[PDB]
Amino acid sequence: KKPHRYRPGTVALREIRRYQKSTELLIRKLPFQRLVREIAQDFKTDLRFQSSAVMALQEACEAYLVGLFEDTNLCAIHAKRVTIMPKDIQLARRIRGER
Amino acid sequence: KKPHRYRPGTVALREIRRYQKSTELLIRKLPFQRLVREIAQDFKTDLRFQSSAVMALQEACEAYLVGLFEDTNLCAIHAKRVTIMPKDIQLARRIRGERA
Amino acid sequence: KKRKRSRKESYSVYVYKVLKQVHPDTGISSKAMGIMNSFVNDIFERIAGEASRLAHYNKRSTITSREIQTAVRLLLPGELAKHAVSEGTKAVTKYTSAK
Amino acid sequence: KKRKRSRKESYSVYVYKVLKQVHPDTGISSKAMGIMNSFVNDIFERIAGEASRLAHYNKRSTITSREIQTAVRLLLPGELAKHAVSEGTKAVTKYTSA
Amino acid sequence: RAKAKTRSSRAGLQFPVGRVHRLLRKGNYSERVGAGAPVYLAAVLEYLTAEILELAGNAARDNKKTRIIPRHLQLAIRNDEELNKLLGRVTIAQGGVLPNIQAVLLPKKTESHHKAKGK
Amino acid sequence: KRHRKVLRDNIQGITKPAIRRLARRGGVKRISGLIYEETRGVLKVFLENVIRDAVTYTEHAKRKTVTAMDVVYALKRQGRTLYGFGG
Amino acid sequence: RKVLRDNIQGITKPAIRRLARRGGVKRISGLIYEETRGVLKVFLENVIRDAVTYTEHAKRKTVTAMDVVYALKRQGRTLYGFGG
Amino acid sequence: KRHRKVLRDNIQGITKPAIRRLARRGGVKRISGLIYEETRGVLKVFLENVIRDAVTYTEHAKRKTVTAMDVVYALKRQGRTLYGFGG
DNA sequence: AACCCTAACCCTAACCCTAACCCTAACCCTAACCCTAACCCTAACCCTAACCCTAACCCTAACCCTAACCCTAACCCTAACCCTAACCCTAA
DNA sequence: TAGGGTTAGGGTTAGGGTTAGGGTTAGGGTTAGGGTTAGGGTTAGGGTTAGGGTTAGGGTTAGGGTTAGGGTTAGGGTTAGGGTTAGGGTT
Repeated sequence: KKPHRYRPGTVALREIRRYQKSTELLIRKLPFQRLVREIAQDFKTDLRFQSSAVMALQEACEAYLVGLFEDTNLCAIHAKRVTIMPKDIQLARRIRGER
Repeated sequence: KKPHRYRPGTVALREIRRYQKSTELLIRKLPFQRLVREIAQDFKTDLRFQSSAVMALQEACEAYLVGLFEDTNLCAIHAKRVTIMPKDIQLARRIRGERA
Repeated sequence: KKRKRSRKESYSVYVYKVLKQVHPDTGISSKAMGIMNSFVNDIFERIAGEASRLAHYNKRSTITSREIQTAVRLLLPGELAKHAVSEGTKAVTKYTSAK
Repeated sequence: KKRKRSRKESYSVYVYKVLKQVHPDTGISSKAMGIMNSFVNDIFERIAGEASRLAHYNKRSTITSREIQTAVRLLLPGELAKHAVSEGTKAVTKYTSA
Repeated sequence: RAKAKTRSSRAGLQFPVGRVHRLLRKGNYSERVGAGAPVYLAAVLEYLTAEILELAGNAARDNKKTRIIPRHLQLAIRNDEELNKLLGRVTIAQGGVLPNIQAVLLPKKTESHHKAKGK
Repeated sequence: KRHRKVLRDNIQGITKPAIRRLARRGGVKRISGLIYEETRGVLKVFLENVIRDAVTYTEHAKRKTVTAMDVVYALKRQGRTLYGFGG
Repeated sequence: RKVLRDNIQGITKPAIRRLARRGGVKRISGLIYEETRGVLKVFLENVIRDAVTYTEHAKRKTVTAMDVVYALKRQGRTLYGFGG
Repeated sequence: KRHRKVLRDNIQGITKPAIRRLARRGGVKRISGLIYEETRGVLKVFLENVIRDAVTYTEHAKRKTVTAMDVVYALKRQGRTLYGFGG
């Protein structure tokens, strides 16, 4: 029997290094194709989306989200904590000015 | 002498109230007519400032500093402290998108 | 000496006649005319700058009402563009219907 | 075919020539042409754009050479400005001779 | 030249509808201005000058004065949510600031006794 | 005649693994439990805002299709210029 | 006019606290006073350099108020009032 | 087939004349113009509140059909008590 | 040192390709002008400098009370395998 | 519309990281007296402008030719899958 259970928080450092070195999108295309379709229904119905329009919306949306999480992390390391939490996300948005 | 020695924290909560209800300018005018003219000598020699463009630089360098200070205060109340410290002003600028 | 006088042009007579319909009884000090005449010149350079890009993207050469109306729908926020697209439509309807 | 497509214009032929001069043995993929062709068409709206306003404030009605030298000293950073204001004048000097 | 009727009056708008045509044409915004555009754009400026100049007078009676001075302009464009999301970067000339003291630092509250020798 | 489900994907597909893959690119080491509902509230107020300006351009041309040049034109106004997805 | 140190010492300790008390701060640490003289010197360098570039275009040797209202407008902080 | 579902135009389904016939039974003589949007706000909150309690009883019985002795058992709790269209 | 992961290939095999080839369309030389950025006294005003003062504002100690920090445990909660078997791809 | 493989979706478990409490000491706060400088005025003289006629060269502009740039296309040159070997320690 070899449990080989790496201690908590050491599998993730290997995960961070491998993920930061590749460019493939991390949210699946079929589910995202629908979230845009639902948020478009209210503005007008009978709107037909070309293939590129869903792709651009995926690259901008991943990029806003990747960033908010590098600023939430910077705020967490300030309070002496090492983990992101719900309260930290709201200091980053008040300071950046989005409100 | 049994006077009215105010305990730490009651002559600072009466000050925030008086200064947040006024429209005047805190920085003295004559010492800010020399910071502006020693940062201009390097860019071009003999530049003569007008008398209304040394009061449109005071009212835009006294309304960005009262802007960093509100952002420093929200940050220093996130680590359970009440005293703004120099490791707070540096965080506010990074997130805002200014010095990095 | 004689004449040699330039004529500065400002929308200040027209902001002392909208204070005489909304609130008869009050008057504006000289500085407020300043902080107002610099507002009318800032929402006229953000509706003639999103209407000279909309004309060109669509490859057309005239700013008709629809174009000065797409801008109000985009630049102004909610409960401000809604109470403004209607105000214009009644005001242009009078121009054509009534001569 | 019988469509008579209007077609489009791209600064893609020109980018390839410049790549050859700086490095003579590398090549660019089509996705990379897309990022580069957009940059050449986004530094032509900021640099030309500040020139239009700089003409109106002065009251002058033409966008001449000085107005594209006071728009490269404002919209470009620090040492990519001294090395680009200097580079441009040399090409204007040659054109005036020939 | 038979008689003079202002183009503003025929559409019943107080803000000028003749001046906005010259300023649109001589700023090189576009080649041909059109004639349904000067009138629409002299009515989306007048509604906005009648929102700031009425939410500011109402804040002058409250402070007991009869003139809309520069501060009374900030207390009216820093409250309404629609007008603080448009003029959200602008700085008024001598405006001041809107009163707000965060609750955590209010006097005592947690009570400054510290060691409180005793219990 | 109708997909029985009319949920139009209720902020779904952003499963715990996807939000634990985007955060790890960011640098986050120990994501806390409540973040997942919040990060499905911030994505939501963004996908709507690029969209409201995107439809507003298409209705101006009277066409019924939202082409990618319309999304690149909307994204410039808010503040982030995507380079090349549409060109 | 001068080229000494009184330029950045003109923003004295009392007036670098009263600016803060208009923002909400209740206790100020000793080293805030030095860092907040550094941040104001960088802001003035950036606003003043852009006013000079517009002034040279018209050849004038006076930095008028409209030029500062056009230097601030570019960097994202419009001013309304001290100018048109 | 029936390739369409019910959009949200229904709240404007109450017409301008219908709110001028349910107000002439009330004694109203000169209805003002802005009232029509407000009366589509007061009806809109009410129809949801009888509805949420109605669905909550049906799901208790694990059925899929909202029968009228469920509406009558929801309307008693909120305040009214319809006598008649039910037992 | 339980025994886990890191680093040579090497076949594998579609998309960057140079032409190459028309050819369509957009620049360029060659003739017309107009108009304005050069030019200049002037006369005007307004910025700079100098002088005086004086009284609110900064400066520099003393005293002492909070608040920032460093331990101290500890105990909830977020980490890391494991059968799925559901759903998103992948053509077509 | 198949179909198939893998991604998400459930369980446990143990460690480690918040979190609450309890002392310790420098550090802002709060008054109180000295020693100014930063404001106001008034003169005055130079230092930079505001129009205003007046050229002349630099534009525009509307004709020609014609060159250069924009589509389409086999077949080769990387370039990744795709398995071994390597190679890092890592619980």
